[PDB]
Amino acid sequence: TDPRAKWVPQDNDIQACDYWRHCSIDGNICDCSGGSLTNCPPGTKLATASWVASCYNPTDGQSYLIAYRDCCGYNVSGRCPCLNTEGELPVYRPEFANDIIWCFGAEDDAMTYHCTISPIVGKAS
Amino acid sequence: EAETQAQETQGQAAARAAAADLAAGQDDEPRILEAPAPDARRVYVNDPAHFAAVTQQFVIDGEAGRVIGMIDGGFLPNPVVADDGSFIAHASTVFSRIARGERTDYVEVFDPVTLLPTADIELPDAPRFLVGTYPWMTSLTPDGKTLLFYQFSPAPAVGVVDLEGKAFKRMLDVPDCYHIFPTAPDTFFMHCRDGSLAKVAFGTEGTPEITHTEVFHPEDEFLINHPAYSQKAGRLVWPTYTGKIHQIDLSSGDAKFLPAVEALTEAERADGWRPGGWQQVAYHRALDRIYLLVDQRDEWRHKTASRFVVVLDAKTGERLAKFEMGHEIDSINVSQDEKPLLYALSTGDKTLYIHDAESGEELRSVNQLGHGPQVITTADMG
Amino acid sequence: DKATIPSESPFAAAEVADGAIVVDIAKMKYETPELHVKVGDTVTWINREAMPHNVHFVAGVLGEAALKGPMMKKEQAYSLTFTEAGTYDYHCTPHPFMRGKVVVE
Amino acid sequence: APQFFNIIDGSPLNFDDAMEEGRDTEAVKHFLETGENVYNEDPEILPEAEELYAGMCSGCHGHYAEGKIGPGLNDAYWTYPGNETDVGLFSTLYGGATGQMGPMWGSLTLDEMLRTMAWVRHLYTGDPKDASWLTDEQKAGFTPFQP
Ligand code: HEC
Ligand code: NA
Repeated sequence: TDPRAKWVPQDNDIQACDYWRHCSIDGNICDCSGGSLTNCPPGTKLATASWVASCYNPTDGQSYLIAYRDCCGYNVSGRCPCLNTEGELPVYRPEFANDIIWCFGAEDDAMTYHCTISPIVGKAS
Repeated sequence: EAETQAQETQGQAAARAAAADLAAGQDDEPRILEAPAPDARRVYVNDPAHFAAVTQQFVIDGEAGRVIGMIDGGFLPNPVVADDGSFIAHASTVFSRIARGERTDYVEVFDPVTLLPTADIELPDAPRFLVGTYPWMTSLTPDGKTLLFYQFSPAPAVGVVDLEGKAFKRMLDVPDCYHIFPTAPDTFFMHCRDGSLAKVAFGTEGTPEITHTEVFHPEDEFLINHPAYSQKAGRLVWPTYTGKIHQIDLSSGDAKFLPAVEALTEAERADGWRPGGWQQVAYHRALDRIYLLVDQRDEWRHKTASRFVVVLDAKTGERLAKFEMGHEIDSINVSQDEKPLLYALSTGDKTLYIHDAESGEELRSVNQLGHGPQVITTADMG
Repeated sequence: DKATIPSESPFAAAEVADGAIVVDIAKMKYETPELHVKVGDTVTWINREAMPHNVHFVAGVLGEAALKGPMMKKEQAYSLTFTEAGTYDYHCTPHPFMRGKVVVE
Repeated sequence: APQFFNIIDGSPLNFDDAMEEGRDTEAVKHFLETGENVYNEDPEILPEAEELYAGMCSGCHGHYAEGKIGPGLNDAYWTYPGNETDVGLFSTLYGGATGQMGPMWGSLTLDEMLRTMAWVRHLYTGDPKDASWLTDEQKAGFTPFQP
């Protein structure tokens, strides 16, 4: 598969990098290290702040706003790595930038990157 | 594991010498080597290792295609190299229990030959901005006596570290701007959210002088995170997602905006060509040329590797050449000497390909460079 | 010390008392940038857009420590009761460019 | 004909309280009949509209309606949803909202309210396509406000 080709979302496997909610994920899918699609793995710290992205859901044809909160305080999982950038903007537009470690707000001031969750926070455009 | 033609030649030459030395009755007497003196062909490759807690930097002789040394780093360190080759340093982050516990942000300075640390400066209150490695989020002033680093939260600010006195000085409050481009011992520019550039003049005490330039690009034009900046020429080369290039001349001390040029031809843009990668642009000072990583790709695949590099005259915007790299390249940079080498780093192959910057021909390669190498740094010793 | 937290976690905006001092958050901004209130008043922030936001006061503003309010989703609220007179600046954690101010008189 | 109701309690607005002066203009008559404010983006009334806003509204809503001690009025968000239409905006000024934002019929003539409204619309910083209070021709010449 050509990495430069237009990204095509699917809604049948959350551990694959083309799962629709991962349209702007950067790092690793938490479900592959003990977490779930929207929950952090045991022992890690859940961030409160994050970058977001409007991802298209091929199932219902609607676009949802996904909040890419990172699970922190652990070394990177190394499992299910992915990097998608649908609508991702440069660092001077942080609200949509994904190279930033979005660990702010995590308990114990944890700032190391372990994995990222893909929860829906609302409908987008 | 797998040997490149270059390391294969080195390995053979070394075996030849060991065998000959043995036969001639020479004895082995182990010692610690010193790296060869820094030169125009030395190149540094940093491995952020896909956000791992610990990282590595490789010191490479670009001429021979040989690793001459290494440096250990913490979480997402920011590397800097003195243009005069007198030292190398990095802003780094470590924790008491691998990835958790007490966090310590610090700056380490290294001897360019022995690679031993000559300074270890702790940064109060863990002020480092943890983000994918952007070369210009941590910079050296032209005199090499000061290091400046960026803080994102809780408020935009730039830390001042006195490398001469080996001590942290103070945090400078700045507007909502990003990146740091030093032009003098006490002055540096930043790029702001409103599209303007901010000139910041500071001192040992007092609030800094901040002045904004005119807005040089609209809200819908996106400037990449990896612009090329030549401190010796005071040239800031900033590409956009489409390949349009904004050049700023800071050599006078104030920002002078040069005419924007399209790095891609009319036909290429119509055929879907766009720049893409990590360090997508490179600038050669002496030749006044720009190198840009490009390929055919969808508009939102701007961080994927590219297989081509286009070269253009920075003064006129004239297309000089287009190279087929033959590999998935993520970052590029060039040596700053007379006959430059074109460095092409592949994160996926964890390999540094070394090409002739003029013909685009691949000369040699160095593999096994960590887990996810992404940043190339060279010194402008001219 | 200078403010109390009526609720640690954000609540439905529907629970917001009628006629309460409210600061709406929408279009990447606190709609009322310089709110003036009297000592004892309870200020309530309500996020009106999908984009999550919060209020964040750096250390030394409301107390010795900083106050990193929880992130509010669309139609969620968070309150703070100011006990001391003075001016209090705040911003949104992930969006440092978003700034607001509360003036207690 | 538009329905003019108090935006808070939904009661019918009483135009009998309106000042006698300024209820005769072509603008007012057209507005009461269609709910359309012909002063929007009208170069000939903008200068005065700006003066009206400056003396009567800027103190609370900001020099450019970006908001100050009172809420901003220059973007697509409205506490009272009906304010995205001129009938709603008018109703807010005439009948008042809550707190210090009270009825303006005692200080502004019907015509002055429409002119003041035109300036508020002129300060919009949103996308022209989203200015439903503007005609197609007006949208074509509209540019989001900038200080
Ligand atoms: C301070 C004493 C004010 C002056 C003078 C003006 N306004 Fe105002 N306005 C004020 C407040 C405190 C509020 C919030 C009221 C509430 O019930 O929440 C408002 C509100 C408005 C609105 C509604 C905005 C919305 O989001 O729906 C509008 C359209 C408005 N104000 C307009 C307006 C104009 C045109 C004024 C000059 C004649 C004006 N206001 C003055 C406080 C104050
Ligand atoms: Na508004």
